[PDB]
Amino acid sequence: RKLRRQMDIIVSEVSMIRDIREREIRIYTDAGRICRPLLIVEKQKLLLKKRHIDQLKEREYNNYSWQDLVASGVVEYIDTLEEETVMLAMTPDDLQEKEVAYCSTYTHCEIHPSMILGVCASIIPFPDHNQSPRNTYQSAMGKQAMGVYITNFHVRMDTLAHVLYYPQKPLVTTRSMEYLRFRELPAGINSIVAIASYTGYNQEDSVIMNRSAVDRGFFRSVFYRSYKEQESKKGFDQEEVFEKPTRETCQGMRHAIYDKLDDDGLIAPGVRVSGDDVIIGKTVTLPRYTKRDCSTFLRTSETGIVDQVMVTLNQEGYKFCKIRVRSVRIPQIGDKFASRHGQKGTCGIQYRQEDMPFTCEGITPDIIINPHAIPSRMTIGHLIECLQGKVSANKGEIGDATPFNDAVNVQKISNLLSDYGYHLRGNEVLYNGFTGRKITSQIFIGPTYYQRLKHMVDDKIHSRARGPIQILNRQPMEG
Amino acid sequence: FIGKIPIMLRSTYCLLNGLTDRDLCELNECPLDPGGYFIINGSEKVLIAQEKMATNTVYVFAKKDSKYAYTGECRSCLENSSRPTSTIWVSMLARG
Amino acid sequence: QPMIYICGECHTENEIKSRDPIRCRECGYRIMYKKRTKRLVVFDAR
Amino acid sequence: DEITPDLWQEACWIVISSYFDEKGLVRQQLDSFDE
Amino acid sequence: MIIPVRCFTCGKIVGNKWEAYLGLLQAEYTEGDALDALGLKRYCCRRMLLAHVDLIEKLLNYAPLEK
Amino acid sequence: PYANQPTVRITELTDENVKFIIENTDLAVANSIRRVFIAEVPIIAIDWVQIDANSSVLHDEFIAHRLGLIPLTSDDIVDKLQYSRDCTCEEFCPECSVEFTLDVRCNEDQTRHVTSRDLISNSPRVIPVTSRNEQDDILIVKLRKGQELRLRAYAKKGFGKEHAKWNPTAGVAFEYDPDNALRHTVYPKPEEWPKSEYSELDEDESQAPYDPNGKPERFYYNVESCGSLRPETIVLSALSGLKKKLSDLQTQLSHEIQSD
Amino acid sequence: MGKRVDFSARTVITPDPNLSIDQVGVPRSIAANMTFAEIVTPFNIDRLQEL
Amino acid sequence: VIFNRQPTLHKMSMMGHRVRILPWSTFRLNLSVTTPYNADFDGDEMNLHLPQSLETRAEIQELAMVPRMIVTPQSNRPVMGIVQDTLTAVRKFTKRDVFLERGEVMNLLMFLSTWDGKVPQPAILKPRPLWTGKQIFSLIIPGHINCIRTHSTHPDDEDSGPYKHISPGDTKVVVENGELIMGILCKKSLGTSAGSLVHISYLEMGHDITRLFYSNIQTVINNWLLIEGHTIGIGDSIADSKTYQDIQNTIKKAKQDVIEVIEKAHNNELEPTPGNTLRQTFENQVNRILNDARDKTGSSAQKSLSEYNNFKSMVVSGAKGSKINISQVIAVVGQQNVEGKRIPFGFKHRTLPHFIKDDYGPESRGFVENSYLAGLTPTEFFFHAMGGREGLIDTAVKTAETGY
Amino acid sequence: DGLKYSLATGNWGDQKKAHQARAGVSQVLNRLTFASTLSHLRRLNSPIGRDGKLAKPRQLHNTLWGMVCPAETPEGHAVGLVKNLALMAYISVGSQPS
Amino acid sequence: MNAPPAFESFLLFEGEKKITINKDTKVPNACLFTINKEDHTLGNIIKSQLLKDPQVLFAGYKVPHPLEHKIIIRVQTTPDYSPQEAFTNAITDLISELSLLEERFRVAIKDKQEG
RNA sequence: AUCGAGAGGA
Ligand SMILES: [Mg+2]
Ligand SMILES: [Zn+2]
Ligand SMILES: [Zn+2]
Ligand SMILES: [Zn+2]
Repeated sequence: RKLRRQMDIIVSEVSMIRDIREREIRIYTDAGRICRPLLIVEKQKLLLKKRHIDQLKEREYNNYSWQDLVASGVVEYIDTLEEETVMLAMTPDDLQEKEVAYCSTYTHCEIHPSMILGVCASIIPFPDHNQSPRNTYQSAMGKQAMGVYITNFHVRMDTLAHVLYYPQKPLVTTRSMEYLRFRELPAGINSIVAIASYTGYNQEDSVIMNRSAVDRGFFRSVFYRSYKEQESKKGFDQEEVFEKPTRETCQGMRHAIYDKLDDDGLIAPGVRVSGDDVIIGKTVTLPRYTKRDCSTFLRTSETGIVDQVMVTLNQEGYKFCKIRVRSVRIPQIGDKFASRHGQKGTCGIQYRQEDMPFTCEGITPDIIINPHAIPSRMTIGHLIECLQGKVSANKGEIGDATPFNDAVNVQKISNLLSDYGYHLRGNEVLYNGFTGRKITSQIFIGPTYYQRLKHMVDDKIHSRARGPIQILNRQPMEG
Repeated sequence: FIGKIPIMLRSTYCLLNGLTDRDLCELNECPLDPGGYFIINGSEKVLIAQEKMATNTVYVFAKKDSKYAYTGECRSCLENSSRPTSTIWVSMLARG
Repeated sequence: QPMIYICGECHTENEIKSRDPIRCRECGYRIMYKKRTKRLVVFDAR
Repeated sequence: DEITPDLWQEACWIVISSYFDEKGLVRQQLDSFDE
Repeated sequence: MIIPVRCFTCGKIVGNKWEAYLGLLQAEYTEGDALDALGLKRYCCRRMLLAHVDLIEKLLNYAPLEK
Repeated sequence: PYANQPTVRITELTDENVKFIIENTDLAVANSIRRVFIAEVPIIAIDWVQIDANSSVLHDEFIAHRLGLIPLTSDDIVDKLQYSRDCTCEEFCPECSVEFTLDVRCNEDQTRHVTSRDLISNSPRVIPVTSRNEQDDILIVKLRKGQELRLRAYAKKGFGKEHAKWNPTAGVAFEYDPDNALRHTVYPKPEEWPKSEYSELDEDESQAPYDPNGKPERFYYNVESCGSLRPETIVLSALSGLKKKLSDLQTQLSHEIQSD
Repeated sequence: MGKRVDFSARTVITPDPNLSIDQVGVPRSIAANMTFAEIVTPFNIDRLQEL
Repeated sequence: VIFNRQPTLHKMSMMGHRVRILPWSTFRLNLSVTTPYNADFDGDEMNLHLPQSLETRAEIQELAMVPRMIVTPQSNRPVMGIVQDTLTAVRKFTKRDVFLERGEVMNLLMFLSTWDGKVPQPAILKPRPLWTGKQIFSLIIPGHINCIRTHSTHPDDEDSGPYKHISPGDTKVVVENGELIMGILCKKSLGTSAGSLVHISYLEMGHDITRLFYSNIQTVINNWLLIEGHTIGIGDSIADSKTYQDIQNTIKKAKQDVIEVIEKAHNNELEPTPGNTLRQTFENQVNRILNDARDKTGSSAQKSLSEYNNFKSMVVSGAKGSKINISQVIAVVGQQNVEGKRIPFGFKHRTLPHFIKDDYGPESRGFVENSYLAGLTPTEFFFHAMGGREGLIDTAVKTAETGY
Repeated sequence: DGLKYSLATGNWGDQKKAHQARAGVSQVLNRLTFASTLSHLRRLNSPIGRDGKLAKPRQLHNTLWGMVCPAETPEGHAVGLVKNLALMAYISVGSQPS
Repeated sequence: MNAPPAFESFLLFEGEKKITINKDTKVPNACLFTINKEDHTLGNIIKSQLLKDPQVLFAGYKVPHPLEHKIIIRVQTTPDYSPQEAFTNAITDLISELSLLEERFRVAIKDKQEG
């Protein structure tokens, strides 16, 4: 252990396990062992001292990095087999003396217990206040959320891509989201959410959305699709060429008008396109004579605008083109939304600002979700996030929702909120928009980070009346 | 020359290794892009870590739904060999 | 007839003829982009 | 010398920040391929 | 990517506030003080500025296609 | 059996908001006036954009939507203008629209901020609110060297019912019965609810005693303008528009009744 | 035992408290893409001619 | 049309509907019809089939329309009831002290499709004529049907003492001659259980009258809910300090009891019950102690709830949630189990490296002594995650077994 | 071509013995959002086989503490078999024991 | 894709009538007024004004469906009165109240501006 | 177009 902590002959990756009950010492230098760093504990003290923190604070200047902590024998990598023999303190508070000592023989301490979470679960605020399956559900829905997936998206011709107009970073964050770069590339918008029953259109995991907010760009997104095609000269007999086909020479020309193409057989950026529009004109010479149409058509029910057109040569030197079509998507009924707590639903209806319930100020909710989700779901993290988000928006800071934080509890947040002139539990008196009458019950309302998921109704709606059929069996096609 | 090896992006042997954010942006690359994937025919490919039982370790499992009361197992494997790992079992017969 | 393309590297506009391989006359780059259409594009500011 | 709780929170997150400044989030992939 | 012209909730104009907000912050204003100075009282308008991420600078870091 | 006789008091009147109280009217009328403030007060806003060039990092619809959200001074012109749908002209004319042009190119190494200051109007009385003689200009897009934006836009008359860009308000505060005398809300724990700014109660008293014979009167308003209209102009236009709606309904009903 | 069938449609479901329990709200595009063959009779010839 | 949601489990997974054309791009469904389909609106998709001949249209019209499917032969009871918003709002609406003004009654009657145009005499005439919610609901009820039910909070001793026929708590739903004379309506009265109001409507009147009954309940009650309102917030998850102190005392006593049992077992002063070895007996005692503690804390949390508490409103109406949910939100979450047992020693004689070896106490083996509002400690968080993973797996496997 | 095929199709093995080879290695990088990409680059797979119905391999073992996220796992047929690394977890690359 | 144009909520479609009058046959002296391209604003104000009339026995309105743009107003009066007369008088009363309110707001604005 | 694979949705 001394050698490994000094890094003389045994590298940090090496595991050394002593089974005392047995009489075996097992040393592993193999690859593929999962390990994690832990703070070393001497008699009852951390080896990490104030001087190490002081040196790390100036890591930009003094070139004191994480490697120096490992070199000074203050932190150690422990794999599972070695973890079997470790006496682990959850926090340095466990090393303090107690009237009745529990262990008094700790060998290691956790750097922070929140590091047990992965990338996706690290963005959930107050995850220790939710039922675990809801955290699991958010772990996937976060991967389905819309944001700015990468900063150089303008230069990538990806087959599918979604970009949100106005991504925001959450008002309520965890400390681990700093390292996930969620600040730089966020996927969601802080929304004023009221948990209320209002006209019945948010029942059974549906949500009511503010149409005036949508008019202002709320959760507006743009969808990109890329089409690729190449002209092959495989044989002296048959060759494909990019060109604007004419019905006299080409035979299999669909009834779609080919006038949107340029003389090179390609559509130009900025041209509006619809389903069954030709975007790449291509013909193949036969072994309406001597040419067969093999043009590329926009997918049925796509209706975008050509974003850019790239022309190159592929590996075999043949001419190669990629066309990106963009489609602006305005959130509508049937689109899927979700908070960071497994609370997901489709938009059931949209009301304009004047029809929405309002506070004594001019504030109307951006989203109204139904109270009947919380009881069985038990996503108290959602409610605490709403409360802390209201506090943080009024105060002008970013709330901290790191999971296992004793310095933050609901009572402290409530006391903070009362200082800003609001009911301490986040409730508010709302007026009915249709009649202007006060609502007898007061409504829980506040900012909550919401995500727009890639599942949109206009990419799912489908109907058929006697279309194409399969060759082998004469039954309708699939998809 | 014996072949070509696809290169994982941002690794030691990628052209982007140790480039500043300004240099990456000059190449139309996102500085926040973490790398760790390949480009095969223009498609970004990521290798998923595969779990397996550790080698060179003795494991004793009990299978009373079988002829053996107890079974020792060791997936022995030298450092490297085109020969796969060699598994040797040592078991004691079930009574009766 | 001209079919102007923009080079991806040097950003130079150069004529390209159908059946002519894609290559920038200045720097020899093999990636080019089509220029924006001249057709009337009108949007509602909604 | 010794870190106190009120200092402990900041200290622990400074340590974690230094770790992530050194390693990143895909270090295992890059290290395996480099090996 | 760029500061929204209006607050989503109430429609107050916030698109002329981002540069001023950045300036006040470098003048050692706290974010709450800066929001107060800019006249953003309702917490929806305050959220607009507090949660904004100016991604357009990162996009401006890339060279344009046409010279 | 007959009409109410409302009275009005103005408590605050600035360039951005008007605060006033209406008394001796019904709750339905007050709420309808509020709704008309939000949704049925006509305004001039950009609703037609032709893009001649756009080399910015934002796509055309992004720019057009941002332009549509820019408020324009409409105080006196809007009453004169016709709805473009009602005009007898071709695409547009001075009787139903206002033309705007924008032509900005970045030829320097410092980022060029395209703001509403670059929106050049054909009508001196219809211009971006931030361009009126502090408050900065509304950012449209940022350009780097070599990027350019050139477009032509028309501003038309409309109201918030069609699109929120024609909504003249920036928050309509509405309140009645500050102390809960009518018990239209029921507080489980009244003592922990902050007092309304219109409350007239001692600090030891949480809410007024129940009033069995009470009715909602004395409605409190704080209309905040987005800059396109003066707040008092918003209120007067709302009253006129609601009256016009009622008059049109009266004419149609008279025709329908006489027809039978 | 099972087949793909013509004259079928699929889309997301959303609530509607203002429909009878025996009603279903159908989008216009779906309704315009599916047809029912109505036999012409002197009773309905005018309506079908208009259609 | 024929409407269908997969998986198609029973007859009521494919029912006939009448088409109404609406603007946007989704299929629109009445809320009450979601239960037969097992559908919700978190991204569910459903299939539509259009019969192509007069014969198939007549078949669907006469055999498979939604109103004919109201009662299932599987259990001789309705498959459709009144659901979450309408159920909670109707529970609040039929309370004894619900009074409506002239205009409110006029609006609600505006939303009653079978109304005969006669405004009933108000229950209170002087001062200020006032109608009760029971009067309006009686207007909703069809025909002259007779039904007796009990509200969920009906005390068990009431039916044997005095006030059996004049309920102090307004439990004991009585519908006589089509009139709601008494009682608070809830799931037991408007749900899918046998003998409910909707079941008796279907049996006494036809399917058409019952269809109108469903629709009218929903419309009228939702429009009243626009006035009443309904929410859930942080305030409903809190309890008074006395309740918190009682819960903490109960937990501490339970922990001391478990410590005493452990000490008894360690000194060989524990005797196995018949048919059980020593370890099973010790586990039985520990689980008994912890279950009793959980029940006591849950009862305390239940008692702390006020009449305005929204969790309790939802639970009492039967719309959503149970008393266990309230106990877990307000009081301890409780014991975490894997395969019916406390958290196993995944490490060597240890559940996690943060404990000592052979620690059989509640914390070590996965007793979560915190509520969801208080938040779980890291070890409790991990044990709870294990527990939830169990249920996810169970779903994922049972699906295929049951399908075969 | 061997390396190209294995990386392009994800079948880890010779193109001729594709049925014998294990599939699902070398998936297409997910780019829906940045978090999706990061999670995909930190993904672990158990080759047990999704068809199996034994709950034991899908259960959250105690030893996952600090190594594998206890929350992130697909909720479908692969629940418990596809895992994700915890934030500070590291995997050794190996070294000579000499 | 299936989105209605925004103007559909306030623009009458060709051949559509602004207001239609039908008789309610359930009870005497009752009429149903169907108004197209109107919403809670007009319906609510008209209903409240009608409720102010002592000769009106019933007054109510509803929007049959939020995705449609129709309001139905039901009015019942005493036999000495007519629902048509009640409707006309209610509209006249509302117009008078609005005119008075506009005049008084103008006066108050002038007073505030001078001082 | 076919086949396979993978990722997802309910
Ligand atoms: Mg569902
Ligand atoms: Zn070039
Ligand atoms: Zn605002
Ligand atoms: Zn004109």
